[PDB]
Amino acid sequence: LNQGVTSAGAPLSIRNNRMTMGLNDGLTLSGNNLAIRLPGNTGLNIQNGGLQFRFNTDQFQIVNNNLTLKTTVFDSINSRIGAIEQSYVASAVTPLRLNSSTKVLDMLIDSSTLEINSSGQLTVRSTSPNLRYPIADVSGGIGMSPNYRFRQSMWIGIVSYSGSGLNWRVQVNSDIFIVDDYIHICLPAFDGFSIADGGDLSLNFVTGLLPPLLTGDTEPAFHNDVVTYGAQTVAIGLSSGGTPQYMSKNLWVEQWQDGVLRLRVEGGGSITHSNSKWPAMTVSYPRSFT
Amino acid sequence: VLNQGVTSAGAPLSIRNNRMTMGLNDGLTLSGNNLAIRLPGNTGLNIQNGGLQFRFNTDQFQIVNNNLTLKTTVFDSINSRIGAIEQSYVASAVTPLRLNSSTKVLDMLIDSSTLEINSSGQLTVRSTSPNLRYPIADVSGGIGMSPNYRFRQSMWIGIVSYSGSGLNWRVQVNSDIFIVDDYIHICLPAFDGFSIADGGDLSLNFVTGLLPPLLTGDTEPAFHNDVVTYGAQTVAIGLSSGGTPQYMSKNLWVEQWQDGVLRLRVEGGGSITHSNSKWPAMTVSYPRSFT
Amino acid sequence: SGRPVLNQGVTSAGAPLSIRNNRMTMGLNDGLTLSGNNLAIRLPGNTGLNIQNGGLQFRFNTDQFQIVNNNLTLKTTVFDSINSRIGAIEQSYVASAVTPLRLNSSTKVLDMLIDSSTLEINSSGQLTVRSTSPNLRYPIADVSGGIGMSPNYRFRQSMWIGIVSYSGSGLNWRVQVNSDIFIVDDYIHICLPAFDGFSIADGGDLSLNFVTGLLPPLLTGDTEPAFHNDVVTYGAQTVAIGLSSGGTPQYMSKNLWVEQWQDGVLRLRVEGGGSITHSNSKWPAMTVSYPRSFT
Ligand SMILES: CC(=O)N[C@H]1[C@H]([C@H](O)[C@H](O)CO)O[C@@](O[C@H]2[C@@H](O)[C@@H](CO)O[C@@H](O[C@H]3[C@H](O)[C@@H](O)[C@H](O)O[C@@H]3CO)[C@@H]2O)(C(=O)O)C[C@@H]1O
Ligand SMILES: CC(=O)N[C@H]1[C@H]([C@H](O)[C@H](O)CO)O[C@@](O[C@H]2[C@@H](O)[C@@H](CO)O[C@@H](O[C@H]3[C@H](O)[C@@H](O)[C@H](O)O[C@@H]3CO)[C@@H]2O)(C(=O)O)C[C@@H]1O
Ligand SMILES: CC(=O)N[C@H]1[C@H]([C@H](O)[C@H](O)CO)O[C@@](O[C@H]2[C@@H](O)[C@@H](CO)O[C@@H](O[C@H]3[C@H](O)[C@@H](O)[C@H](O)O[C@@H]3CO)[C@@H]2O)(C(=O)O)C[C@@H]1O
Repeated sequence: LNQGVTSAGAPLSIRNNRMTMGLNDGLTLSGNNLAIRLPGNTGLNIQNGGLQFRFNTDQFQIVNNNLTLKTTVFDSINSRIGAIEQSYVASAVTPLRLNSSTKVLDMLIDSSTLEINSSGQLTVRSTSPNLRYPIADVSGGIGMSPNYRFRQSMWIGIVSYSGSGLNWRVQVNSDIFIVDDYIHICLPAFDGFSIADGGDLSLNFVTGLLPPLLTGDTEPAFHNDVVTYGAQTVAIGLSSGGTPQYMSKNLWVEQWQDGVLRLRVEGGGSITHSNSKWPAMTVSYPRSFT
Repeated sequence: VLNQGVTSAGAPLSIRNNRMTMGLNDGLTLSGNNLAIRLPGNTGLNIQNGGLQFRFNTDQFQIVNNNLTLKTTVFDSINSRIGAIEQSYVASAVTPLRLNSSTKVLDMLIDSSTLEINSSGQLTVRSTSPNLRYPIADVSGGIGMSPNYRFRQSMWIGIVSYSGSGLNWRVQVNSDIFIVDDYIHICLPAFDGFSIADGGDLSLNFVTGLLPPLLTGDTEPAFHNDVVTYGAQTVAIGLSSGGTPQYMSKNLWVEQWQDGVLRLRVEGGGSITHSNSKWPAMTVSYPRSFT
Repeated sequence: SGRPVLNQGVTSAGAPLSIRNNRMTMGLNDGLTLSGNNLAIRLPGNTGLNIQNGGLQFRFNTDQFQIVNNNLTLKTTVFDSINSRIGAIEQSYVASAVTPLRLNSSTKVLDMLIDSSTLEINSSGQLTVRSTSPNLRYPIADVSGGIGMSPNYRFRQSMWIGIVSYSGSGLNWRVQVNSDIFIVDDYIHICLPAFDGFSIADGGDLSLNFVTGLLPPLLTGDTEPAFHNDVVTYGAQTVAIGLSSGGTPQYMSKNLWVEQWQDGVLRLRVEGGGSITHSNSKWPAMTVSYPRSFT
């Protein structure tokens, strides 16, 4: 006659009419009750009536009872990356050059045509103009060489007369003026001897020109052509030791040959005479150039 | 006196034929003879440190307010890389620099009339010739003075006409013509003519007789057709009736150019009765018109 | 056994077991519950915990998380998209610039420094060379857009209305003349008209006072010779002057030249050719030229 408990299955056990329960770590006594033991704080908690897992709600969420990352935890990142992607420089076209390693951007330039200003600005390399005399640099700009516009010199030499067997020479001191493309030889008045109706007066430029003027500087632009250039009247006083009679003769530049300028002197009739008084005469003609 | 004790039990305990047993669902099991929590596999749960704990990579996660939270260090590398780019990078380009945001290509806009890219990828200014106006011209590569302006020679073969006080006559002559800088020089030779008046005109007809490429217009003075007294000078003219000429000192000047005809005034110095005149060679010069 | 009270079966129990009126029960905290007749772990809601595979398991997205050494670990693939997008930018991007290229690191704006005098940005936004007027010096000048010769240098005309004064061995007098003036290249030409004067000597001076009488744009200084105030024998020529005392003129072939310009007065020398007794002089028209001073 017994209706009590005389044996028990694990985790229950009986000793001397007293029953106890064996518990592994994880299960514990809480007051009079059996409880799940959760040491420390590892995201597990007894709450809302049972065992739950706890997670930051800004970083995590539960989807089909699975722990899942909140898609927003990445938004800040993708936002910053999308900001750069939408508009940035990845490649550069010449003259632009991009070193993909040091990520430095520079530009290729021709050093003969372009340069870098002290203030880092791109400037066109200034160049001096290529000029040919009489065009020249005048106080910094493209101008006309002063030497072309006016050059003064001097000739101290021999004038020779020759006509119909009559011959004689005189020495003159003469200013020379070169102005643009003309030379002017300013012969002074002088005395000579008999002259023919027609004859030539020769200026020997082979010697007597003041340095640095040279014989070749007196060559006409028509070189050694025979011309009738600069024709004019000259009044020459003819006498035989008394009052001279003035004859109106015709004079022109006739020919330059090897540094000797020949002038023709003819016309106006003549008289018997032994001496001639010549006026100052300026003789001009276009000058040779290179 | 018998104390017979427990005779019934409530779930999860039950008694049958004097034996008590405890029923268990999955999750609860026996570890020997002790009650235990069942954790199949490896899902982050473990019995450790006295009980049930959740396990996590300590470099990626931390526990804050007993809440599983992402450790910030996890993003440190991402934040450093993006920050390194953000601090300095090109997002926009100002002209002439151009940025195509859809291809990430940076190029530059250049005017192809003044600039270009050479064979070595360098930016170079186009070579350009100076813009020059005659008589300034290119002389052997440089900016110089046109040789043609400095000296040009031609020739006129034509008629000089005298006119004075009902006297008229003509003489065919040839004459070299020299144009030098802004002057023209017409080099007439000596010639014989007929009776002249005390005062009168000598006219050169340039409408014909000029040697190509010279044209009539090239003989126009810089003062055009105004009446002037230019290049006044003395000319001795021999007058006679067949005998020995008597030379009159007359006064000659350029008076007017009209329709290709250059008129020279010739007057002064007196006159005598005569039928013939011996004219000296005369050079006529004046500043010449230009464009 | 003299024991006054005999215990049979189970008469007491340790917590969590308890006995009331011969019934044994189990006390349970939240987290433990009854599923039918069985003890069960209670998992309220859905928080990643589940009874499955025979026990208590934790559930996680298998694309985002993984288990290493029974630890919850972030699956490395979840940052792959981010690491590639960033890396793509890294391999090639402009971080810095070298002058004249200029990058504002704070606005992400790239531009280029240029000289405003030698370079410009045209209408179509291109970089173009600034068209610049060449540095010229008169008489070289701009002529309809090209480097040319100033028309003013090539030919300029005016007039002098003034006094010509004769002086010579006591004989002196003056006459008013209107004279065209032409300046051509580096020369000045004074075109004196014919005029009448009084007694002249064998040698004498004819002076032109340019201090007054010049018509603008000409000024006195414009008549200075290129040889300044040197005494010269320039442009020497023959001039026939008619001498008389009321009757028939006798024409003397005299010799005239430009001799000296001083303080705006151009002095011409007139000598030679003999002379006679006379009270009147009939001068011809005479053009006087010389090279002109410049700057
Ligand atoms: C996630 C968590 O909170 N874990 C706790 C656990 C769980 O709450 C428990 O395992 C669920 O069954 O408990 C831990 O022990 C604490 C717990 O027993 C409570 C119960 O009241 O007492 C805490 O300290 C008490 C202490 O008993 C008193 O003497 C003291 O005067 O007051 C304290 C509280 O103010 C226990 O420490 C555990 O280790 O299992 C603590 C975990 O953090
Ligand atoms: C995270 C982890 O380590 N999971 C283990 C678990 C847990 O450690 C365990 O549930 C905590 O209580 O153990 C696992 O292996 C056990 C499992 O096969 C059970 C099934 O009943 O048997 C266990 O051996 C027991 C056995 O059941 C008893 O008869 C014996 O008297 O005691 C043994 C020791 O407790 C295994 O250890 C599991 O699957 O639950 C393996 C997981 O990896
Ligand atoms: C993570 C999870 O699944 N949580 C469940 C839990 C766990 O399954 C359980 O605690 C583990 O032991 O169960 C919850 O209760 C549900 C559970 O008891 C089932 C058992 O079959 O019944 C559900 O009630 C339903 C029932 O299924 C229907 O037959 C009935 O007609 O309607 C009821 C609902 O009105 C329980 O909801 C729990 O809260 O512990 C539910 C969790 O979501």
